[PDB]
Amino acid sequence: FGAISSVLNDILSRLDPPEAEVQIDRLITGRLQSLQTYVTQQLIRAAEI
Amino acid sequence: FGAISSVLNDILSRLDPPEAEVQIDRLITGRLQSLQTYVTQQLIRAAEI
Amino acid sequence: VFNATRFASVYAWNRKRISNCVADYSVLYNSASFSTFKCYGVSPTKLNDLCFTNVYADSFVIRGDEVRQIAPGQTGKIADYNYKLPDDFTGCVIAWNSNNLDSKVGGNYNYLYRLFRKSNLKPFERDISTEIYQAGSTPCNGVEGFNCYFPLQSYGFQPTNGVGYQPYRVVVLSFELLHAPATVCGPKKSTNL
Amino acid sequence: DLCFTNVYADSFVIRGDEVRQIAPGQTGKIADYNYKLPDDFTGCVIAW
Amino acid sequence: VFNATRFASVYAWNRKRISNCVADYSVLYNSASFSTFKCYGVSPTKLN
Repeated sequence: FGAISSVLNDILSRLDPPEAEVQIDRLITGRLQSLQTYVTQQLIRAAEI
Repeated sequence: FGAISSVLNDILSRLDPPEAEVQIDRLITGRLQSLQTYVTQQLIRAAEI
Repeated sequence: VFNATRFASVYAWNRKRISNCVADYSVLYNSASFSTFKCYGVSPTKLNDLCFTNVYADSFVIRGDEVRQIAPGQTGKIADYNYKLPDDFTGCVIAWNSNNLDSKVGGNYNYLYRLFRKSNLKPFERDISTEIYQAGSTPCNGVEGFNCYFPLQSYGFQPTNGVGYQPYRVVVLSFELLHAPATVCGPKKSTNL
Repeated sequence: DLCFTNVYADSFVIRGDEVRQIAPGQTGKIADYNYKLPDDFTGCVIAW
Repeated sequence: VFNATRFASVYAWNRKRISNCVADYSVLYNSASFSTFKCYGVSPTKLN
């Protein structure tokens, strides 16, 4: 998602808390967007069922 | 959402525009996402009704 | 605050809490005597119109080569052992050279700084303890031994030294804002209601 | 590799401490009193 | 390189290259028989 790593620990174990918020913010946004898409699909499919 | 406050007025009375834009963009992104989720759920409930 | 005779060491930093007065930050901004004037949460042009709870002037003197570490989020010896600023800082840093004020050819060995420390300090923490630090795996007692050192160490402050190595007087303002009945602001007239 | 309509070169001499003042969004009495650059500046600055 | 029988003099200082092995710096740091141990670019704890 444009962050340095997909391993959360490796970002934590290499980049400092003055700057690591920028990468983990990207990770938050990407994973939250995936949850949005998944549950919107589930709602439409459930209405159909 | 990561900005220094959730009020526009104290930010604009505190900061000059070249950094106020940087905070205000994140605030705008968060509020716009909230609107999007709300109207999506309203569409589905309207279909059921 | 500014025109004092002599500032203290960095690990024995002078903290003054100023309250119940009328401040004018414009003339503070409008002097070129301060080599570096940089704020982090407020833009200085707005600083004529903000009302704060009570303000903190933290003052010391350092070597000029360390003024990069005074920013929040920095690391380094000064930044990690004797002086720490928190990353949610709402305030300003101010620095100037005082080569013609407190730099002596005989040597200003009055100004120590902490060189060794067991573990990094809290933000806004002031340490004063001078027990000797053991460097090796060997424990030490008394005052001196092999691989066991005094944590405090002095600057070679003489004006014949190069750039940065002259002393630089540093004052940090750490006001806290918009959570209380504010006290200190404003050369601004209140209109009628 | 780019081509342009109009070029404008502005020249002066300053005190050598004032180089940081030329950047857009910087603040100080030179940038506040006798030469102001807009924030959406495009171009190149040269000093020596 | 430490417990060798003889070294050469300083005008013809011996140069030896060591690589591709395991180096432990604790056992040479704690040995206090050495006159000095002055490391420059790395803190003596950070060698290990």
